[PDB]
Amino acid sequence: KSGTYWATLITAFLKTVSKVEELDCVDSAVLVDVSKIITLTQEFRRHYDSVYRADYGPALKNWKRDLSKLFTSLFVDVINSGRIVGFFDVGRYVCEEVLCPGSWTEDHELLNDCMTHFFIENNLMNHFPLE
Amino acid sequence: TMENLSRRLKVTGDLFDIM
Repeated sequence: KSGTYWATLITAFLKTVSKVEELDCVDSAVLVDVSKIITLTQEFRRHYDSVYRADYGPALKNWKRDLSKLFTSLFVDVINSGRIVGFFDVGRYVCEEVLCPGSWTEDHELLNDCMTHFFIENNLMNHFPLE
Repeated sequence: TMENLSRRLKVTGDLFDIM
């Protein structure tokens, strides 16, 4: 869909997982997709924990300066729904574990822009059918 | 390393579409 729609969706998703008190009104379609994405990322994390012992914590301590490297590398050889869900799960992790929940700070905006630019630049909406 | 996490996420993403 629309590039603006996805920019809107990403921000909405990040604000929701960040537990931002202030509700930034969005269409019902956007909320529905935010819901679907949160559920997916939790299923994804469930698989990650079954296969690996490590948390994302260690590698994401320098996220503000390496997150982009991680996203490029995540899609270096191919793009599929599963890696895209992992993409959002990395985002959910940062908002839930690293950053503080309940406030939308400059670091959040940094995360938001990083994810939004990479998503759109790499045509990820083309391989991410929320059906 | 961020590179290791990257391999683990790809492994999980690839196995996600399956399992």
